[PDB]
Amino acid sequence: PKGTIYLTFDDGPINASIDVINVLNEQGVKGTFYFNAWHLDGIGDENEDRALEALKLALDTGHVVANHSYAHMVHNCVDEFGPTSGAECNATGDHQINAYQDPVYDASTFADNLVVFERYLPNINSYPNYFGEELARLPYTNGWRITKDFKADGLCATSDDLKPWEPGYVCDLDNPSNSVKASIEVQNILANKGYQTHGWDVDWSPENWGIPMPANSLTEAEAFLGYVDAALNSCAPTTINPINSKAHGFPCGTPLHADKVVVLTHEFLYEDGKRGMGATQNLPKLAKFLRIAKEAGYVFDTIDNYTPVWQVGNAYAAGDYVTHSGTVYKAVTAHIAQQDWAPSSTSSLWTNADPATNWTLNVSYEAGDVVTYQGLRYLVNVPHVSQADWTPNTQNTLFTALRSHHH
Ligand SMILES: CC(=O)N[C@H]1[C@H](O[C@H]2[C@H](O)[C@@H](N)[C@H](O)O[C@@H]2CO)O[C@H](CO)[C@@H](O)[C@@H]1O
Ligand code: NA
Ligand SMILES: [Zn+2]
Repeated sequence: PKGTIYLTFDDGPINASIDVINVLNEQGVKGTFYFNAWHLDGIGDENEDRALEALKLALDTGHVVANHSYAHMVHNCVDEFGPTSGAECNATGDHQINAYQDPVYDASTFADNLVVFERYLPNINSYPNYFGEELARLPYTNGWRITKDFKADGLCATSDDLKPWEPGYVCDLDNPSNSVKASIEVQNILANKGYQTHGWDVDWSPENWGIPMPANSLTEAEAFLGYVDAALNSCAPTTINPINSKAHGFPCGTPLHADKVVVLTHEFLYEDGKRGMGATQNLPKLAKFLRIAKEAGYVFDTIDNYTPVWQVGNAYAAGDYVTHSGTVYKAVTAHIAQQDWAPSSTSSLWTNADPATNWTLNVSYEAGDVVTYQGLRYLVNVPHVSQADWTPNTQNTLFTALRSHHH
């Protein structure tokens, strides 16, 4: 194969998710679904009476369910969040304005999302393809938290004033909006809870979200495969338009991203309704795209395999990344994996390479890294691999507390 496509769908579960899933299942393709549980509660202002049926269908036919927050940060679009807020915000179109405010509360709505999933589907954690606690994507934001050395933030994704498609909109990369700054902190909070977050390379979408009837203006399947081709190994998260879709700081050429294209789309574009004739026009586009992409040599996979799962018998070069029991590790030395030598907090073959910033065991720390431990921040003074006896509060040579006189 020439590469791997990760088809990802945002903002379900809604009635239209069932039609999208039915298209995928007809060709055996598995997608990753970034869900918002407010649709299960019936307050997300979509056709969503079949939301629970859509959630069950995704899980029952092998698609990966991931965490997109409870209500897509719409509490930040209105004065008081309630059952009608999704409709109120749809009437203004103001979703991107002040979309992130208090990052601790905003991050907490990812945790709320899981509480609601597990209420509506009590056996959801018996599904191996339920990744709600481990994989996330931030509303509006092409931001990434993959490894300790693979992060990116959408520095123009959300605004304090104008929508990014309005003519007077200005983004200053050196002084981002307060909403952007808050979304960066949200990324960091999730990473410390063990999430990875994934953005996207290409977006099957209207040119910009100010276009009326945005389901009517979707790229044809053949032209869209051309966009996927152009994104392969070209650092598309940094070059994508419009400016609010860019992932600034994305590490071009990073090995984990080689030969991969993450595709974003939204199931609500595949419905005949308020956004246009999306079912009539775009479900055939999606079906055709699956066929022509496979014919061109792409394979489809889900985001849980984007960072490959550690496997007995695999061959790892020094520096290769895996996940093991949901934690990211980096190989210390080239080796062939054996069943009794899995990655761990004490393994000599691996170090923990989670994108988290709390102090953690068995991390390869570099001078200048900042860790949090027992509620205090410390600078790493000298590179080392952390271990249980070298906690920051006990090692003045390795760490300097940001409140110490040694700083
Ligand atoms: C116009 C429209 O359909 N808006 C919906 C909104 O879409 C947002 C996407 O989720 C983001 N990925 C993108 O960056 O910005 C668009 C536009 O705001 O999503 C919300 C939540 O599902 C929905 O309520 C809006 O109708
Ligand atoms: Na994790
Ligand atoms: Zn979304």
